[PDB]
Amino acid sequence: ASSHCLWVDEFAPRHYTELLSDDFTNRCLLKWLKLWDLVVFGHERPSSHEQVLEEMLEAGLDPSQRPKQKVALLCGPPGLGKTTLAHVIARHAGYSVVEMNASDDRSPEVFRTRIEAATQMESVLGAGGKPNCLVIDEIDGAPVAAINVLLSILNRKGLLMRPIICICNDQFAPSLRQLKQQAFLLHFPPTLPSRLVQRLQEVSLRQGMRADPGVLAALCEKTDNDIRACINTLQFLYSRGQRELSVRDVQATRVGLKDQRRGLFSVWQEVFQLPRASLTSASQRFYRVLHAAASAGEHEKVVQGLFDNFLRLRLRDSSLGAVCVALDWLAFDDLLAGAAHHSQSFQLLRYPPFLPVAFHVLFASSHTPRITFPSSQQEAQNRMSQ
Amino acid sequence: MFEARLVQGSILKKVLEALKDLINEACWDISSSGVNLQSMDSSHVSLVQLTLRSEGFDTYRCDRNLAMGVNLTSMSKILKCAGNEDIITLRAEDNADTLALVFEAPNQEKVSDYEMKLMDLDVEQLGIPEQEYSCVVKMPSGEFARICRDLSHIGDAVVISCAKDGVKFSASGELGNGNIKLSQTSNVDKEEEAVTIEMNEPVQLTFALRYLNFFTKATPLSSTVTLSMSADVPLVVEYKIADMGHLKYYLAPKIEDE
Amino acid sequence: MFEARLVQGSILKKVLEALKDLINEACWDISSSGVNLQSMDSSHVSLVQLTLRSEGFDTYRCDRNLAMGVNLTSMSKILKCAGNEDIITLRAEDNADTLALVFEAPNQEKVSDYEMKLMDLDVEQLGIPEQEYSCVVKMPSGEFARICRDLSHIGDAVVISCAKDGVKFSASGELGNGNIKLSQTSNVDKEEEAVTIEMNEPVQLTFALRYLNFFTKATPLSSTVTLSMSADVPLVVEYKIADMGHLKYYLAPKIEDEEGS
Amino acid sequence: MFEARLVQGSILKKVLEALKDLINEACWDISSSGVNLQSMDSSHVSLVQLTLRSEGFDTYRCDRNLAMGVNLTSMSKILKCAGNEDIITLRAEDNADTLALVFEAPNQEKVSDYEMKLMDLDVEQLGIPEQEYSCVVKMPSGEFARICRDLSHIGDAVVISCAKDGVKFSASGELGNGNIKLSQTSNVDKEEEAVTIEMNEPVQLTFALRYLNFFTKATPLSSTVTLSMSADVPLVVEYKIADMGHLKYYLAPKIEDEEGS
Amino acid sequence: HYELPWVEKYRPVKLNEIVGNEDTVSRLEVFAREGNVPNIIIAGPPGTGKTTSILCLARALLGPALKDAMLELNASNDRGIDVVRNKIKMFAQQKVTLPKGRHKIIILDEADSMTDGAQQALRRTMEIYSKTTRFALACNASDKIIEPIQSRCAVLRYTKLTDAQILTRLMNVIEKERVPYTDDGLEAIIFTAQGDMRQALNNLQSTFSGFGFINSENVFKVCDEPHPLLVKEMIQHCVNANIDEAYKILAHLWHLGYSPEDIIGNIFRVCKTFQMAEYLKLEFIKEIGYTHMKIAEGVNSLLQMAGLLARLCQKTMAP
Amino acid sequence: KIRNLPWVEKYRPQTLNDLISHQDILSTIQKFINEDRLPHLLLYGPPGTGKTSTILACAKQLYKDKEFGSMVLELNASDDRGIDIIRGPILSFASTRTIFKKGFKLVILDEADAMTQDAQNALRRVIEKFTENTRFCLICNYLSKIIPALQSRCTRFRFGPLTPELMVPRLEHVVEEEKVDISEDGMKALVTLSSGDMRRALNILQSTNMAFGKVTEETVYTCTGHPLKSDIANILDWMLNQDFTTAYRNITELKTLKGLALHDILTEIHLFVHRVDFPSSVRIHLLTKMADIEYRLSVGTNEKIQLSSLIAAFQVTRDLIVAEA
DNA sequence: GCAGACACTACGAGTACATA
DNA sequence: TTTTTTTTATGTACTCGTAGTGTCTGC
Ligand SMILES: Nc1ncnc2c1ncn2[C@@H]1O[C@H](COP(=O)(O)OP(=O)(O)OP(O)(O)=S)[C@@H](O)[C@H]1O
Ligand SMILES: Nc1ncnc2c1ncn2[C@@H]1O[C@H](COP(=O)(O)OP(=O)(O)OP(O)(O)=S)[C@@H](O)[C@H]1O
Ligand SMILES: Nc1ncnc2c1ncn2[C@@H]1O[C@H](COP(=O)(O)OP(=O)(O)OP(O)(O)=S)[C@@H](O)[C@H]1O
Ligand SMILES: [Mg+2]
Ligand SMILES: [Mg+2]
Ligand SMILES: [Mg+2]
Repeated sequence: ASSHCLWVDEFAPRHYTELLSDDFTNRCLLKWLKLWDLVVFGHERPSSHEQVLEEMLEAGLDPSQRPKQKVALLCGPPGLGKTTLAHVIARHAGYSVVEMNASDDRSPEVFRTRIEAATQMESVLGAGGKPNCLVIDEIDGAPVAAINVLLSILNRKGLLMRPIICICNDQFAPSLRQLKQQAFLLHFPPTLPSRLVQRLQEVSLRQGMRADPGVLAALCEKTDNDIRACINTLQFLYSRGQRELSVRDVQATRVGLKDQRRGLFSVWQEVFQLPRASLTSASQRFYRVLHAAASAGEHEKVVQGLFDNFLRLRLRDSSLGAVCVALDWLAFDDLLAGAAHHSQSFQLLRYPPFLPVAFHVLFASSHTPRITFPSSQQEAQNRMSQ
Repeated sequence: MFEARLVQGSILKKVLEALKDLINEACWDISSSGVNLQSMDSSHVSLVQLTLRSEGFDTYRCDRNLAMGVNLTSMSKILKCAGNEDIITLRAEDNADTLALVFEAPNQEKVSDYEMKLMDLDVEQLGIPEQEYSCVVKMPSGEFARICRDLSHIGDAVVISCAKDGVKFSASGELGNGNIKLSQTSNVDKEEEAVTIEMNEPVQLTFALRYLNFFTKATPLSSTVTLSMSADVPLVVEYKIADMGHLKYYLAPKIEDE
Repeated sequence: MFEARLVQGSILKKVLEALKDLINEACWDISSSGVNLQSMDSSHVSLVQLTLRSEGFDTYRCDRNLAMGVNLTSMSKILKCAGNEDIITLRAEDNADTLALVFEAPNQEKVSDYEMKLMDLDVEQLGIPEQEYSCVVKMPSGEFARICRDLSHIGDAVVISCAKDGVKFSASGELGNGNIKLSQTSNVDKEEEAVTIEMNEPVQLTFALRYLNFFTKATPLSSTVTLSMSADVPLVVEYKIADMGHLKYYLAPKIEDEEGS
Repeated sequence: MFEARLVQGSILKKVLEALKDLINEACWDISSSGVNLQSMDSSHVSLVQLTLRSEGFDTYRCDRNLAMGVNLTSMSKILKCAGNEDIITLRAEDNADTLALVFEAPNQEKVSDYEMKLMDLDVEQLGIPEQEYSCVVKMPSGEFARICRDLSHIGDAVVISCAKDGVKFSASGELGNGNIKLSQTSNVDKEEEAVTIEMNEPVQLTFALRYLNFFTKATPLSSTVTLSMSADVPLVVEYKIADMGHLKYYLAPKIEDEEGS
Repeated sequence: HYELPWVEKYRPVKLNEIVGNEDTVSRLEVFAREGNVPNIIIAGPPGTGKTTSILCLARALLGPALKDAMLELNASNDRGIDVVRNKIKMFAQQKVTLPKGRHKIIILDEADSMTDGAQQALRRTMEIYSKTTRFALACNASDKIIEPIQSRCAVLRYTKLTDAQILTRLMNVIEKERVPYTDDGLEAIIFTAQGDMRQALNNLQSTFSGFGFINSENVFKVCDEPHPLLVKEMIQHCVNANIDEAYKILAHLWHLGYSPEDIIGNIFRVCKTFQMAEYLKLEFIKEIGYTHMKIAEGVNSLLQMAGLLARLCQKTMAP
Repeated sequence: KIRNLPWVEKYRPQTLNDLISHQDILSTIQKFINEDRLPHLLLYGPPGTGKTSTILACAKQLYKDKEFGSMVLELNASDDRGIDIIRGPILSFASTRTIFKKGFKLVILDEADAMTQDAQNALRRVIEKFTENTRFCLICNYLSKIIPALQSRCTRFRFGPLTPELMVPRLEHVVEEEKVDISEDGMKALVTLSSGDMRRALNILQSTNMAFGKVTEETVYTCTGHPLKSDIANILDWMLNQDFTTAYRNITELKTLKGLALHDILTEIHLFVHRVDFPSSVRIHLLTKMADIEYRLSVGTNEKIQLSSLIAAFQVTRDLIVAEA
């Protein structure tokens, strides 16, 4: 059934040796699942961010023959294979995958009975039945009470006897604060371009069509190290009319370009640091900074970070004119927020997106600034309330 | 072309409220011997095996082997408009996406033709569950549903231990402890209330309460329930129906025994 | 001066609980012949005509005709506190705005005068065509309410078809098709349960389910409901109260498009 | 040391949801004759008296006269887990600052105890005068629940008068007034429906709607409701909780506004 | 029967009648011929033909199985957290027989109105049942659609229509409708349309119904010249500190009946993409927002707009 | 019969011939009605130009009085127009047929700028899907508050301001039917102070007829309180010719005697500055200064100090203008 | 005939955001 | 290679929990 399936599903990994993630993360998830064998399978033998994960794997066991980390949280951007690695590792270690998604009801009672059904009884087949591995995709979309139910069933001293894998897209969600102090925190780096280009070459060669690796590297840089977006874009651009991909088709913006939710630190880095050396025009940098700062979201946090980070730079304006007009711009934003929240005229919120591009124009430097998270306004408000 | 003319609509009514929340789907396997449903929970907890033979219906016609992947909640709105004493014509075409149910439920000539969109699932195969059960007993159905409701008042799990005197049911909770001891009740006029003991190697296991009560939802459907359980092998309740077929259930025990 | 008097209060309760979630305001048209009410719903899709005879009242006097706009959300909270074997009094002066709703409690001792405030919504008189219908069907109201509830489970809009053999109800919904066809069920001991066909031309129209179940709340009013249908003029759900008058309903068909293929 | 045993668990499942929204604390005063509860709101508008005698308890042991205070927020969540026809036992030590509440089954091996922190509240007894009123009447409980919900759809303040013909309930608002006068229903089979008038001086006063509607969810506690009020004395609503004691309510009159142009 | 307007009567029924974005429409034609289309999101300006392309592709792929193997959902439907869980998912699992290379198509038009949680719940039903069903989404602002949904599709982007692409379909509609015309009137129709084919058909039908002939002054009698093309020249006059011509254009736009909110909004949109210095653009935007605060609080006259123009002229002469 | 109504509602153009100004737009709309091809309309413009009256005349011409309730669903900002209404009553009205007589329906949405973006986004496929059965008319004053999809779906007619040449005969008809004595300068004052708005012209005419009984330029400028052109010219002459104390005394004497307000003085002075051949820098400074004064009068400020600042804004530039030479 | 159980809709409550 | 929290004042929309309540079953 070659014409009945998507290319992401046809070329999907089924074994461990054809995964495309970072190798460390795969070893860490496999070694985390392989130490669960003492309590589940009843067998003693199975057969920086690096140092903390390598120390915590060999940290020993608590007096319940179970790991000190009871769930594993898989964080990263979309399109790397977190669900694929979780399913492949669970099927590799003899477990049976139980899928939790955002398409379920996810009410606290439904969450509680489904975790208690998945984890607290064995298989119906009896001997030879594979144990149940709970995989919870999109845990960041779950409510606060669902995470509270999960932590309540995590800390029963009715003990948890089965592993749980949690997959999220953003670790800094307010609903996953407590989970990060109890989970096996696995951070996903973006995929390497060499392995990605080689896998796209295998995908194109198995479909009998040619694409040189320059245009594949251009597609990799355009789609942000995304396997799913690049394979879908190759499926749209190939079709059956032509076999050789052109560079101008990928360099065109009409197909495969998606809006990317930029992080706060990436936005602050692009505002305070000039791009290293076409792209030297200042208007292009103006539009790029404005578009990515608008596409990041959470405008108040960006304003707080710009307020807390613009005085720590190596400022070349010794006359403090740039600092004065930056404070004028911040007061202009504050006046606009007050006028929008006072007169119920919310059409005044098109201008405070131009505050980060004003800070980028004022404080464009070629140095490497150390941007810290904003906290002075929040601690000031807490202290004032106290 | 497949046709199944069930002589009473009460028996197909009482099947489905037992397995309403229990299974998310119904897989009617269609054969010349009869209907077959080897359904399985996605969390590998409970298994439902249902088989009604061809001679128990008003008529039965089958051309070739067929399977009905059927949404179970979508079926349940048909039986809310069905009757207790009526003829039900469960029919389907050979290569089609529909499943029709024709009946005259309110006994007022009202020919109701309710169609159902089929759904396709993956073809998982469970051949034969092994039956080497050490402990088999027979119990009345109506007494089994009451004691499952009695232990549902206080606790959240039942410890079930078979013994030569009888099956012992125990539960614990913060409110209190519910416990009864089964005795030999064969000295009664009713033959269904008698408990028969043909067991050896007594075992003690723990089972969930939310799955045990819905096993006993179809207790007016059959008079006698056969309990089968042993070590490292799931508990079986068995609903031997009078004429058209039989129903059995499976239930994996809890990890934390006793 | 206007002084109407309901012989039992259960007749007014069943009328205004059928228009509670359906109609916007009660526009009572008052004359010597009786009390009329011809107002559309909020969505301008359904039309309700209610005519109560003066002979069904206890005493009825009307010196001059009035147009009586009364808000129904405030009106429907007074029939909650009304008995069913009880006396309902309706009063209206010549040039006032108060509307005395005088009745007795279920404890059956006390006068209970409740007042309304009249509204000034002018409304152009909607002309009922009074044309012949190509499908006239007599059917019990309990059976018409039951299969409207069963069809709301399956679909959103129901295909209603009538012919020589009988009426036919089809609901092409999410879970599939639900087809109910009933005919010639007059061979029973009761006289209310009867399906009779009067006219010949076979029509097919699709209607919204949210208004058909709204119209069937007048089941305690009449034992048998007349269904009038044709190709152009809409569907009529006709309740005839035994000793009070009649309740007349209209419901426009939906727009359907055939596939080009 | 305080330990008491109840006959039914539905007494606390009918008395304690009534004060879910009136008072912010539950102060129980221990005496040899029985328990006493006298509390006020934060608005100082309604006073509640609850006196349950010691003769009806299954057991009663008392040595000293103390004063304990119980909060409402944790208490209301506990009683939903409790039963209806069970027995409710309580425990409180002399030096412990934690009242024990047990709602075990009448035939059970184990108990269920949901204790709460005793709130150290410093309140004083204002002292009801218990003077002779102007009107004392008896009313049904379930009928009083309907007529308090009756006037909630009209306005926000109601007027209760009580003359020699009967007790007049009025509710004037922007919609329309509603007048209710219970009188002379002694010719019934039940002794519950006997509405009698005992005294004679007529008094017209205005009382707030919300606090009467907060009272009338405790109506199946008693059979009849006795209503006592005077010209300047606050309105007294009397409940008699079976054979174990009685309950008294107090409403100060609602402040009437001015009239202008 | 009632005659349809030319926007909906002359909707293309095949993929070869759709003009503009020739490579994307050609690839959609190839997919419609062969089959096995992937999940597709089409983004672009209004009136480009995203709904037309999606419906033509679905009609060519499915054909006679249209009424049972296509689920169309719009913003007029609910599409909440319950509709995705019980309606998209049940239709995705639903068995429909189809020829090889053909799948069920779930059309989610106007996906910007879809909530964030519903799009989060849409992901796993999109990935699991992709063997049987496919998705086709249409949107105007692609930033409202979340990133995991956009990663699951080939996000196609439509550009604004070229004047020749509008002109070819204008020839088509004119020769099936027998409309007398001149060349300058059709350039006026194209100028009034501004990349919008709906506006082109609406203005052509209005000019044909009102006058019966397409010249320039017949078009401009009922249609209007576009507003920000004058605002660009007036902002350019404000750049060279020429207050007289800027006030002339401002007074011409004021006597045409434009509200101060619309004028200041088009001023801000013109100054967003204008070609000047970056710091001058930033202080211009700050001045525009400061004037828009006074417009929003209640005072909105010609004097405030002239004061804004004078302050914008002052910003150039104040380094 | 005589009726107690305001003159802006007693004299309403019930037919399309009684409207005065937008002749080409109304001819196109009448040709749309006569050929049974009326599309989705978008009537936008300044207030008082006749957008509600146009669609009310269209609804009265299309449908008779015995069937008006079955064809027109008129919803404005006074009714709740949430997304429940768009997914509920509006969708059920659009997707159904007519009860009495076969024909196309009309959904009039007055004050469509006040609708939320969710309702406007839900309105798109109701317009597009059921365009054969019903037509939607959106009437707004601000086109920026309507999403571009709704602007694409509906053909737009800009109901611009009413020019005083064609606005005269409607006022003459109202005068003749109301038995009002009016001079030529009174009609000129009406069409000048109205400024493309027939509602406030009729309001000014009714208020002047009640206040004085006659409509003259003196009576209109007394009842409205507007300053005359000669007094604004005198104020400009005083601000450009004499010193601070004498011009302040003259303008304060004029404002005390006539009871003038500074807002109308600022408006007419702003109109007279662009006519006077000023230098560019002087005009820029004057425009910024009067913008500052007119902003300052929107709060609890003293009007005398703002009048002194208004004089000051010209006393600053007197020396600059003279030394420019 | 009346007590218990079932789903049904109305209502209270918490949260997010509103621009190009 | 670096992550907490409730303020802005309405209006509206979404989502979820809860509570009367009509109706069905049974001895
Ligand atoms: N080595 C590989 N070669 C080809 N395709 C792959 C490979 N690994 C994964 N994929 C495909 O790429 C996708 C991997 O993403 P998923 O694991 O499904 O979701 P995810 O990567 O966790 O991101 P989100 O947040 O769920 S959208 C799937 O469609 C896989 O079929
Ligand atoms: N590329 C095109 N070629 C031909 N006709 C077109 C084209 N685009 C639009 N039209 C016409 O305009 C009508 C509306 O087009 P739509 O597809 O609805 O616009 P759209 O791209 O969906 O924009 P939105 O986001 O829905 S407002 C169609 O029925 C056609 O008559
Ligand atoms: N073109 C016109 N011809 C004649 N009288 C007019 C005209 N425009 C307005 N009027 C008068 O002004 C009154 C109000 O007109 P409307 O149609 O309500 O104005 P409008 O266009 O609705 O403006 P808005 O935006 O709704 S305040 C009418 O009743 C007429 O008396
Ligand atoms: Mg995933
Ligand atoms: Mg569209
Ligand atoms: Mg208007």
